[PDB]
Amino acid sequence: VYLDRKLLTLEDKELGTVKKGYYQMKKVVKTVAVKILKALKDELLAEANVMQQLDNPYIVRMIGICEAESWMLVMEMAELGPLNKYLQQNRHVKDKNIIELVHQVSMGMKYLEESNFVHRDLAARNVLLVTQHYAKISDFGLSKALRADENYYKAQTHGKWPVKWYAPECINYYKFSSKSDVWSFGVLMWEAFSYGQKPYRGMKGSEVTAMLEKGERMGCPAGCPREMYDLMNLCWTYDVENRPGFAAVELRLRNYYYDVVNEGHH
Ligand SMILES: C[C@H](N)CNc1cnc(C(N)=O)c(-c2cc3ccccc3[nH]2)n1
Repeated sequence: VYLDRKLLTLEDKELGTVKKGYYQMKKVVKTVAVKILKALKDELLAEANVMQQLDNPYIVRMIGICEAESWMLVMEMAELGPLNKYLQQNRHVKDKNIIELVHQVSMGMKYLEESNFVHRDLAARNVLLVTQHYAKISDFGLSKALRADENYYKAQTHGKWPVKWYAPECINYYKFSSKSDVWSFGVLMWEAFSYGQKPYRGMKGSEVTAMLEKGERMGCPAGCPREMYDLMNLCWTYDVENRPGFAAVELRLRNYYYDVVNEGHH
């Protein structure tokens, strides 16, 4: 897990801090994305501690950590960057391609759920593209390994939270589970089918909580298939017990994606 600073070459430019670099492996040279930490040390180490336990094709892999000028978390590079920014710049991306990418995110989330980790920041800015047809989930800084005896994480205080992606129980009871990640996944789907537009446009967090308590939900994005909007609405089931888990979500997306692939061949 501990990398050698001499084997890392960083580029001056800023991706997001997040910088591009190259790391000398056993033989090949690997292009990497590096989170630079310019309490804060413990936070980066806890993110690294989560990433080291994960191994899935739809999750960003951690190469390791390095303590040099600053603490650094070295990851595989997802060359095309965040999904929301990619879709904002590529409005030609087809609905079939969007379904493909959100289905890949659901496969990564089905694995995270099976692994009993809660992501707690699942949003389109935290889905990175390796290619136009390959998405990976990133940004595990708020993530938690669930206790062996519970299916949720209880936050102690309401911090600097991405409220627009949070389920009502996160806001009302501070409870985070794989089902609250499903609610966030519904918002991510809405962002993806909206080509990276921000959700709940022009609304404050308190207005969003009020809207959702009234049983109101964001409308269908232009050109979004009805089956995908119905799945977003299912993710936005108010009551946690009746909301689907990722196995049910991934299955729905998988079958729909096969239907669209079939329609494409016809
Ligand atoms: C906004 C993001 N949620 C910030 N965090 C991360 C994490 N990991 C990466 C990576 N592992 O490629 C990137 C990343 C950002 C980026 C931007 C342009 C091109 C490639 C890029 N890679 N950004």
